[PDB]
Amino acid sequence: GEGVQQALLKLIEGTVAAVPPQGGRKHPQQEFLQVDTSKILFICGGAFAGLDKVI
Amino acid sequence: ERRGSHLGLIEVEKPLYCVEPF
Amino acid sequence: LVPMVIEQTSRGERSFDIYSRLLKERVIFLTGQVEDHMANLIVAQMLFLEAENPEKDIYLYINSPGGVITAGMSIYDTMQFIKPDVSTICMGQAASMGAFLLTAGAKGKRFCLPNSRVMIHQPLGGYQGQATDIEIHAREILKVKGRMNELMALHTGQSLEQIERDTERDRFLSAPEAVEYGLVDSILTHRN
Amino acid sequence: LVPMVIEQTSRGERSFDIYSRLLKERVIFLTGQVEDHMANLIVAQMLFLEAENPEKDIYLYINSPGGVITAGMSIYDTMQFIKPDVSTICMGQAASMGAFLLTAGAKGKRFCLPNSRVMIHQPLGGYQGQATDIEIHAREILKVKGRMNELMALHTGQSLEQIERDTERDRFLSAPEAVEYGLVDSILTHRN
Amino acid sequence: LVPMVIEQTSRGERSFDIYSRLLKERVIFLTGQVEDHMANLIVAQMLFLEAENPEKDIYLYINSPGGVITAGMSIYDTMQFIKPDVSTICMGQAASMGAFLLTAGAKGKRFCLPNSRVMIHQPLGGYQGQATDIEIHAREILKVKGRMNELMALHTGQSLEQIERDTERDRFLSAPEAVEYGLVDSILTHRN
Amino acid sequence: LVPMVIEQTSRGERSFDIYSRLLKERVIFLTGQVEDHMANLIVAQMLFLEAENPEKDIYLYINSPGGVITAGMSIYDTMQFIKPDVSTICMGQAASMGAFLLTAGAKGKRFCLPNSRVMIHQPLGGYQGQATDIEIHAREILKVKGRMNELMALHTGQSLEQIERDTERDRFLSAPEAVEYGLVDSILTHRN
Repeated sequence: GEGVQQALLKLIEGTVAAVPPQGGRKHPQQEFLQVDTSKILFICGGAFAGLDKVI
Repeated sequence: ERRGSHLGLIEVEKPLYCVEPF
Repeated sequence: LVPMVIEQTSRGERSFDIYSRLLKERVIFLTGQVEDHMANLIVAQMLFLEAENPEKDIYLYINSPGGVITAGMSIYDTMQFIKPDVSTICMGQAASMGAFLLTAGAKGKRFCLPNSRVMIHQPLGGYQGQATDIEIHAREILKVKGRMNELMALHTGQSLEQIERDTERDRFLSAPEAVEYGLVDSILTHRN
Repeated sequence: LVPMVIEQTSRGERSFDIYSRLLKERVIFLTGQVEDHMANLIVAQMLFLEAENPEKDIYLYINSPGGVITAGMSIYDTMQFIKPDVSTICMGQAASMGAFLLTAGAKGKRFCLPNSRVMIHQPLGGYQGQATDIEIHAREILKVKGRMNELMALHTGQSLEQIERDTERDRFLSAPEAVEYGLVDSILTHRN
Repeated sequence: LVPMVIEQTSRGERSFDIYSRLLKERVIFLTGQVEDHMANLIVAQMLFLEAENPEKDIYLYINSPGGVITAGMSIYDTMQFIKPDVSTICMGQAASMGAFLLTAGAKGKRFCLPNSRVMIHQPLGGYQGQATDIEIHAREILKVKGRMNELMALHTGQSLEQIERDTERDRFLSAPEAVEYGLVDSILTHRN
Repeated sequence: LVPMVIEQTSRGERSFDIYSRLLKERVIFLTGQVEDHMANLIVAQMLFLEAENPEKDIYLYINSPGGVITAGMSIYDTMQFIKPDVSTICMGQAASMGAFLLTAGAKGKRFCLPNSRVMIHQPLGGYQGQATDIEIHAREILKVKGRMNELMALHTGQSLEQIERDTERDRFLSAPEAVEYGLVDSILTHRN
């Protein structure tokens, strides 16, 4: 829960993440592809069952 | 170099249940 | 007010009553005047204990001034029926009914505290009505008197004649004296 | 109404009654008239604490005006049987059974508050019936007096003759005076 | 019916009793006649609060009409024994024992409401039986009278002669008058 | 017997009794005869409420056929002590002590329903014993009568002479008549 929210605070805003080595034809492993998530739109969907009462 | 990596555990708690005379 | 105690195990913490906690340890309390409501409660405890472990002994603490004969016999029959041995411990006082249930414990597992007091006497009773009805109840109580003495002699190891003469009136027996009579086997003084 | 208190532990906070909370600290309360029902409750508490820690002392508060003798001989036998020393603190009043249960504590672990009152008298009884039965009951009450008088002499250090001359009639003793007879050892006035 | 309240804390919300809720704030209620049962409850509450933090003063409200002197001295001895200062507040009424426990509070921490009433009188008692027994009880209650007066003079500061003279008959004192007599130090009228 | 209600909260919902639910909304009920036990309970409620919000008002619904004077004064002092204003509403009946606690509310916050009866009379008491003791008790009750009249004149605004002559005997007042005297400030008939 909260732990995942604390990990997205910089992914949703922007940071240089360390992508896992590879899932394709990339030969090296230590490459640890560096991508900037500061121009990546992030939609988030949920059902929030119970929020109606809070409101 | 072949090296293993450990992973944390669930970290479950031990709840208590109280019993009364009736 | 009965206090609440805690039992620590690798299942979770559980709060128990002082009396309920001791029930888990095969300990049953027999306190106050013997009657049908408390007798049925003790009977239920005995049947429940033998289900958990029918081999382990069941401890019965007796501190009572006596009670109804029918209620006591319910406990006596239940004790001699269940497979596990019933260990009787006398603390305080043990009257006619309390003494009968005390000596009814397993041979060699009857204990008494050093300052405990024991009393034995013939059963009491009475009936008001027609003469014909009195004879019916008079013979019934007499049968009980003889039946109780026979059982008392069996457990105490004495003769039926000695029991009748001694139980004619109130007879007070201390812990050391009860051992000679046969109502108990040993006396507990200190935890060795 | 008994207030409920909370205790903070590693596992979490738990709510217990004031008396139960003090029970965890090996503190037993003896209040009101002594009877079989309350006596068994105290006996259960003593046995439970012994199993938890048979080497830690037990504290027994005594604010009772007296009661049944048999009820008080079970507690006494239970205190002398268990291994841990049972400390006794007189709080306000200690009558015959309370004082008998106050001097029976472990030597060196008996206390009496500065404004506490201790009273010692001889056993009271009575019986209605035939002369033959009166004699039986009379002899028994005379044995309890001698038995209790001897136990007090052992725990106080006074001669049996003195106990017989001091318990014939009600004898009120203040905390400073109890220290001179042997019922208690020291007086608690402040923390340090 | 006793209302139930909820306390919001860092760990969450806990539902306590109105009386138990105030116990967490070092507040104890002394209401009704003084007896052994309620006295032991107050004693337990004081000891529990001392263990938590023996540096913060304890508040004891007094709206009692009096009671036995044995159970009252148990509370008095506990108040002077514990390290923290017990602040007494007179609410409504303070009788003989209620006023002895009000003046027995920490100096400078004794308060009384403006419309509170205080009454002080000598001890009451009596006994039936042989003249010899009456002599024993007569001298004992007299010692209590002299002892209570001595303690009353200590806290109030008045001479023992004045206390004895004023205690012969029932003496009613209002909140302002009690301040001059030494029973209390200040009067609480409005917050701040 | 007492119904239970639920309070929907953002986190979830908790169950409360009807009386404790209203306590959360700063509403206290004063029902039945006034005595020390219920009076101290009301005192605790008032103190607890001012801690949560020392600025919000407190509502006290009064329906009682009078009671003890000492117990009532404990409530009066508590109301005048706490910072928040206490609003008093009379429902059905208001007797001598109930009316004193009704008029003791904050100015402009003393209401009463249209179909309500209010009674005011001088205190009543008695004492059996020696002439000297009777004289002492007579002066005490007389002082109480004067003090009660003085406080009533303060809140109502009437002269002391008027109160003395009016309260000499039972005086029944309705909601409109109570406004003229000064016991209340307004009458509630319909919402808004």
